Amino acid sequence: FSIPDGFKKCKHLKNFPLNGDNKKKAKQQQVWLIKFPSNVDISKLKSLPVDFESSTTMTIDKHDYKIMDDTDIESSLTQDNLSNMTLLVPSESKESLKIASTAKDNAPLQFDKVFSVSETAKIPAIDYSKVRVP
Amino acid sequence: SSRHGQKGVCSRKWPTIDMPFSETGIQPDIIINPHAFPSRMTIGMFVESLAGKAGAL
Amino acid sequence: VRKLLPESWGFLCPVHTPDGSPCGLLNHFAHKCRISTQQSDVSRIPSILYSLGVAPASHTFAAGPSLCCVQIDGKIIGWVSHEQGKIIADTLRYWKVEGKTPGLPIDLEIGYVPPSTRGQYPGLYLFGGHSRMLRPVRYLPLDKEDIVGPFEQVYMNIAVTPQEIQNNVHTHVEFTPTNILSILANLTPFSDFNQSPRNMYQCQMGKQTMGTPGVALCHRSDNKLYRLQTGQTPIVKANLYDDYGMDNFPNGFNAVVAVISYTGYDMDDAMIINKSADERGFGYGT
Amino acid sequence: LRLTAEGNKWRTDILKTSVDTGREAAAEVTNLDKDTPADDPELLKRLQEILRDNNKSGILDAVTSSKVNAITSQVVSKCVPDGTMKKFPCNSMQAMALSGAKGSNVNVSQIMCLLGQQALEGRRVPVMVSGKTLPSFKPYETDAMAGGYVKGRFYSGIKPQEYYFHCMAGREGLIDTAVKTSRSGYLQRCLTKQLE
Amino acid sequence: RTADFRTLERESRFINPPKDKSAFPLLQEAVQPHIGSFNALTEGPDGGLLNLGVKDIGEKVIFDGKPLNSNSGYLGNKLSVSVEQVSIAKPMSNDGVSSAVERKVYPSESRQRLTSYRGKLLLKLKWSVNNGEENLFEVRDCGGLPVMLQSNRCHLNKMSPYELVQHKEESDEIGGYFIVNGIEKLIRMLIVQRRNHPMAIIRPSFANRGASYSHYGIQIRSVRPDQTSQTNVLHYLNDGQVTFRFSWRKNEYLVPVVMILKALCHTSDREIFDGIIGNDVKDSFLTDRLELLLRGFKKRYPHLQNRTQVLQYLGDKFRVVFQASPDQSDLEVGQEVLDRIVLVHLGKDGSQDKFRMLLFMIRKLYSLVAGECSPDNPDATQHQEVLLGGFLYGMILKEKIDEYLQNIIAQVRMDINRGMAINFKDKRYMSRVLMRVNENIGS
Amino acid sequence: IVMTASAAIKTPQMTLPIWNDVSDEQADTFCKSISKVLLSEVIDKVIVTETTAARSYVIHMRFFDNNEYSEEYDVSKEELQNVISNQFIHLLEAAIVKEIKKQKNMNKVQRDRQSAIISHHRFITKYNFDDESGKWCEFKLELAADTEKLLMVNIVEEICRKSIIRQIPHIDRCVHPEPENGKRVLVTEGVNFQAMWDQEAFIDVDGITSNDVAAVLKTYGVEAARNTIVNEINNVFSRYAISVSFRHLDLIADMMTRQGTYLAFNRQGMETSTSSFMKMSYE
Amino acid sequence: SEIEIESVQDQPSVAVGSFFKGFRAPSDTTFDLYKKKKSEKDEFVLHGENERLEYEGYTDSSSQASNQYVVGLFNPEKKSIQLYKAPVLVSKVVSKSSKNLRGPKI
Amino acid sequence: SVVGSLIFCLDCGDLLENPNAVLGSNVECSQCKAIYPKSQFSNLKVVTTTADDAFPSSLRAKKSV
Amino acid sequence: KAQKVPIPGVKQALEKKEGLFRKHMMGKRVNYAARSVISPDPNI
Amino acid sequence: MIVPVRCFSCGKVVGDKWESYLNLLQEDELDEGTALSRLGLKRYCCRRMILTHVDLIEKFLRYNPLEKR
Amino acid sequence: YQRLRHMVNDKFQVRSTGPVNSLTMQPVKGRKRHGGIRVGEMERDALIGHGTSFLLQ
RNA sequence: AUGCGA
Ligand SMILES: [Zn+2]
Ligand SMILES: [Zn+2]
Repeated sequence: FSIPDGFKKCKHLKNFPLNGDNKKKAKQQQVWLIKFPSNVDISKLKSLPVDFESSTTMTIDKHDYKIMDDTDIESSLTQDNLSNMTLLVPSESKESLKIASTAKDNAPLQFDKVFSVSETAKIPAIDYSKVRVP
Repeated sequence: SSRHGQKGVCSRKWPTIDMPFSETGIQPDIIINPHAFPSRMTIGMFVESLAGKAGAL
Repeated sequence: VRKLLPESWGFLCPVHTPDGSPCGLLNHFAHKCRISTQQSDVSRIPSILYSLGVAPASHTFAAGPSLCCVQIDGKIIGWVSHEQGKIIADTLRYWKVEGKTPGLPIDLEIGYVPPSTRGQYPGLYLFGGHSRMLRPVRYLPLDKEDIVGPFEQVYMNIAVTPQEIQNNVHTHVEFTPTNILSILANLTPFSDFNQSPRNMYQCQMGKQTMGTPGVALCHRSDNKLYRLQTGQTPIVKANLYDDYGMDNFPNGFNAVVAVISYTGYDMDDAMIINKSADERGFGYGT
Repeated sequence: LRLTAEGNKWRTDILKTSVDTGREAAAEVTNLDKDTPADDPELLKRLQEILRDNNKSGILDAVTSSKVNAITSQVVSKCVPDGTMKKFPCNSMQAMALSGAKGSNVNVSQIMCLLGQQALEGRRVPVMVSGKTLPSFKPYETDAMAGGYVKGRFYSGIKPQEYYFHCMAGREGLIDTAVKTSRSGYLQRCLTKQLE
Repeated sequence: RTADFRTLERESRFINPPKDKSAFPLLQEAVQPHIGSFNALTEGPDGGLLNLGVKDIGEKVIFDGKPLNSNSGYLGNKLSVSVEQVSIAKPMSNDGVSSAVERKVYPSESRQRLTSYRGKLLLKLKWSVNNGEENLFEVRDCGGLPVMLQSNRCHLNKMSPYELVQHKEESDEIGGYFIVNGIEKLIRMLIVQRRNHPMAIIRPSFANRGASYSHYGIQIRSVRPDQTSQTNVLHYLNDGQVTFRFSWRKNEYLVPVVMILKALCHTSDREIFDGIIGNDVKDSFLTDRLELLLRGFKKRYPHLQNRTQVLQYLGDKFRVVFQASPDQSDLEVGQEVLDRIVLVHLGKDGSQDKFRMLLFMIRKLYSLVAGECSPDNPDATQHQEVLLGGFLYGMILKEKIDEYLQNIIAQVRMDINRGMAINFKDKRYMSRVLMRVNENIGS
Repeated sequence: IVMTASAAIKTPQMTLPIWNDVSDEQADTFCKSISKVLLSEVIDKVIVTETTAARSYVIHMRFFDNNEYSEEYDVSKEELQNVISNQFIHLLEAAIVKEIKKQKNMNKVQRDRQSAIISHHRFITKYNFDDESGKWCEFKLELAADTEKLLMVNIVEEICRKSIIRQIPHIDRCVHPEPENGKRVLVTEGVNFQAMWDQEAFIDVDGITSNDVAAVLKTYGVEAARNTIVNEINNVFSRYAISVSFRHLDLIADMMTRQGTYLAFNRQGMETSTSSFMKMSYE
Repeated sequence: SEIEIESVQDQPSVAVGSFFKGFRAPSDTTFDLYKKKKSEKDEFVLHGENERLEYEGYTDSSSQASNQYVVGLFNPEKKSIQLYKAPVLVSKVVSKSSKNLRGPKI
Repeated sequence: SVVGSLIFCLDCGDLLENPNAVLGSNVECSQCKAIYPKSQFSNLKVVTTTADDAFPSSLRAKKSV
Repeated sequence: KAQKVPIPGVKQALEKKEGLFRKHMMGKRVNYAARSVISPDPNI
Repeated sequence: MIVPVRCFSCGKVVGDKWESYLNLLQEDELDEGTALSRLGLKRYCCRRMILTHVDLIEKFLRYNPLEKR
Repeated sequence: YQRLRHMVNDKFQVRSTGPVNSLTMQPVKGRKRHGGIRVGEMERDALIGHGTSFLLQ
């Protein structure tokens, strides 16, 4: 197939070190998802205040932003696999993507943390004392 | 009608001598009866009278 | 249907309504109202929304009154928290009054519907398309003009004058409370001092009034024209009398009036004119 | 048409009392404690309860109406010819209403005192689904005026928010006036045919 | 000093009217909402609204019963006729015949003559033969279209006050109205449902549709780019069944909503459920109504296993009426229906987005059914927009050109049903058919 | 009245004079004691747990307090037993059958009740009742897989508003408005003389009145309907405080009674008149 | 208290796909990755097949062009994320039954 | 998948025919081929409730404030 | 009773609504009649 | 249309005071009140006659069909 | 003050004789047509009220 | 018929 000539086959993929520091139910490793407007260049970052859990204020080229964090839908603490946020894992440049798992349980896994970059705005208050003149 | 939606027909063309004359030496163009105002509450007309008079003087 | 609703504030005149059968059916626009005839910048609005934290509708994969829906012209583009609903509504209005968001025309109408117990179904329905009714109000945070439509107006706190602006409440203020009146209602002097239905009969008189139809009457051929030759400019007028130029086509004249029952032919609906005054040409019409 | 400085003094002083009346009735019909803050969250939820109920909202209108109309009655009974700038055997407006040439004491008080509480189809002002009777009113404004009680008078004018309500009453009057005569023709002809 | 007389200023303006800009910009700006409406039929994106309208009328196909002796029932040679552009010219008058040079026609003339103020309406006709075997262009004159005064098509559109005086007009003539047979007529502005947005309504007509109807329903008035409208209503039956209502040839039609869902995009039942309730997994009310809806459709149409079959079923079931049989398959007729009915404000290929919006309409409808949301008010100015007279002008134009092509097709049908005397190729036939229908839609 | 003489008034009322000896508190007691009580009207909460091979509907109806509805509507839990076991269940079971056509603790005395109601009703399987107050009513309903689907909440609701604890046929409510300008009375929102006839120990029957002309004619005869028309219309003008000579109204009534009935003034009533042209000139 | 980022991986490797609630796929189903190089940007399309159906996924271009997704893998013990660019693809799977049709007419 | 009283085909997401009515071991999809009445038996139950609307009353009114 | 706004027959004649009997029999135009705007006068 | 000959209410000839009054607002750069005071319109009947005038004839006159344009 | 175009003064009409419709031979309609005002049903009934049966005929 | 005095 490899349709719409405007497409190319893949030639370069990367192994996933799932277990180089994994231990079965012993390493509390995590995978996080953050949504980034195309306007930001993630590669020009250095650290990520995702660790604030809630206080995810964020500074992108000295510009202040706030990072909305969600805790449901795909990561819901409610149903067994309440998320379709499917992970597609590769292996090698000569292999097709794989369903994420943590053992051979037919288990689609989930992102431990989901983050979202939200554009902040000054929205300065009205100077009431100047405007509400009698 | 005035600018107040208080419309009325001219019942008669009163002779100028028979009109009432002010000590200013004038007799009005139009006479409207006062009892029309109490139901209509056309008080905008009262102020229009006092303002148009001021503004002419 | 004839019931006068509060939604029309700023859009339709509460007094420009015929009296009779048509009453309530034939509304009249406010003298400060505009009508959308185009649509714009819909193309950049998704981009900025994505910047503001809107989850793409393919990716959100969740839906309900429990969540805020961002839609543009009936194109649902994303979902956010209701809190982000309010954050977006306010920051968006800020970029609208600003000049920094070219994908954001001043005249976009931002329908915020907050969550409400059995209230209006929540959402942020933006509209930019044609035929929208739009009216100016003054946005206080930028002390600059802002265009509001009837949808968003319901939930907006617009103080009527600056001294009545209540703290932490009114985000806009009327430019002038006349902005809520139609043309004829502003044309009536001190119309705010008379019983409303007498003001509406005033609209019916000025609308049914014999006046100056034009000056090209030597080049028209109407089945009827009424042209008052002895025309004057009211001494008492709204400043919109000049701003709308009704002085071009004066429809009446300033007369000496005595408010007096005296002659006995002045009752109820009958008024007397000076005979010599008519002989001097008073109200002469053709 | 003018009052004395005294008559405007009583008028203004009595008109100072409606500010409590608005919410006091709002918490009575809501059946909530006295002086309950105009910003109590439970008050707002209960008031949304009334907003969503046509019957409860109707009772809220009627009770607020009885109280503010009691304030009107107070105002007129106090200020009356007791405060007019010139009295009877001179005050022509009083002459016409009292003689019954034209007018009623209602008209004279509406010029000299206040318009008072507007009503529609038998009850106070419509409310938007946002809980607001005018853009300028926050949802659930407990002011009587925000319910439509107009303190302004024709001699001193009406606030614009107040003109929108007297315009409401004036329209609903013109509608009822224009349909009521069409509802009496068939009553006439239908039985006039029989008793002829 | 508050409303002072402009006395010297006025008398100067009477004596020496402006040669550059009318005063009273509010005066010209007040009827501006009309003029803009009329100009959008001649200028705007691509060429103005009217060219979008002709982009929406699409094609009108007719087959000569191409005999050929599939070549004997698979096309008596396709002939698809459409309209590329539509041109409007400012009023001109040629003297006597036409072999004369035309003159710009002025409104003063229409009034003094007490006649209409007409502009020749022209439209670039595309005559496509055998899907491309032959292309024919024709600039057709469609009679005199009454032009709005001071429009982007009236000579007074750009006249300075002084010029206006030079043309015997009120130095401030607002225009926006029409001189037809000398009588000034305007199109009344109308209050219509706010376009493109689902309005939750309880209406006793909804129960009046028949048995199992509730009061509840959704009404969205989808408006196409060209501003032509198509109203879509959703009705909740007492049985939990949801039906999708629309209107075609001013006849009403009901289809199960689950059919239009499987029709927009191929998806699983789990995808529609996931589309509606989402994280809201707790509405036994909604869970159960949706099991009734989906399971009930699965009961009725167990053989509609895929979206394509559905498309064949819809095109097949209305192909008799959408006038696209002698050429299209039930898949094509079905898809053209989808594109022509369902949230047409979203446009062609918005079919997944149209799907998502439709899911939003189902969710809102159940929010009304349970009562978790308030009902809206069609009659609140909040929920209303304004159909401008000029826009009606454009809709009616679109309808008139669609019908005019319908008349062409009727003429071909009669000729092929009474003679088959002439091939789709003959220029005689193009001129002859054109010469046999009357086409001055201006009248 | 005049134009259509409709035998179905929009606001049918029957006025009841209460004896001088009838206390105001006894009178309010009687007002509560006569008004209809629907089964829905006492219901607090309904939880349906449909568990499916037999399609099981475990309906747990958690009611109000026994004393609460007993003090608002003067009814008991035992009355609820009889109504449920006889009325509610039988009617719901019939509605379930209608839905099929549309498709196509636990003591021995309690066990005997459940078994008896099952024996009277084909759908029910278990019956647990809050005999300690009446706070709830749990009964197990088992249905064949072939039962597919119903909206049991909606079915229950519909049967709930159709069951009555106390119903006077055609009579809805007896209220105790304040007496004014006349004897103490109770104004009912319905018309049923025969039912008030049994209440004679509180109501001077000779003084019963109503707004329903037709009901008067059927019960008390032509002169009572005659006086009812002239009084009711006179009340219509009295509301607007208009004076109208009684001679006019009484004449009009006599014309409506010219045949001894409630002969309206439309074409239907005109038909019986003798002038064919007079008919011709109407409709 | 914020977690630092140690290293970033910027080139295509892992992808994410939104599906129906219940997606599980064969124990071995394989996912063909594609790439598009449009001027200065790649649009991605995924294609796979299974024993009955075939699953094909694509990017929501109007959100794709206006929003860009980043993935990282964090270790609590190493304080380090391996970042992966992943396209989110809303994929639908058609079966052989979804490949049957009638004549083009009756 | 089974949800509430809906059970979707695990392979195709189709709400496959209810195990309670199958004439067999399990079930099978009309879009997919997954086995129903033989695999997960489900124990279909729903806690359905009243909408807190069918029953207006004076007692509800004293219970509503 | 036929099978569009057709010409009316005799039944849609003097009957129905206003018609002849109502509009030209039970009420008619009359000669020796005038219509005018009324004006007050205390001296008559 | 044209400055009235006489003040309807009073009777004072007023048609003579137009051009000078307009000149006096031009030439004398006066104010309407003082201009009318120098013109002698010492009654509001005579004050209003000229104050309210709108000599619209200048607008009519540009439509004269008896000269080419 | 403004003069309304409705000089209903001009609306006066009198007819002591005029045209009649051939299908009735009854006064035609309209002031400009010298038509005759209608004595409608209500005026007929009302005249019967007065007892003026010789006036009604 | 529509609008109109109303
Ligand atoms: Zn399946
Ligand atoms: Zn003078």
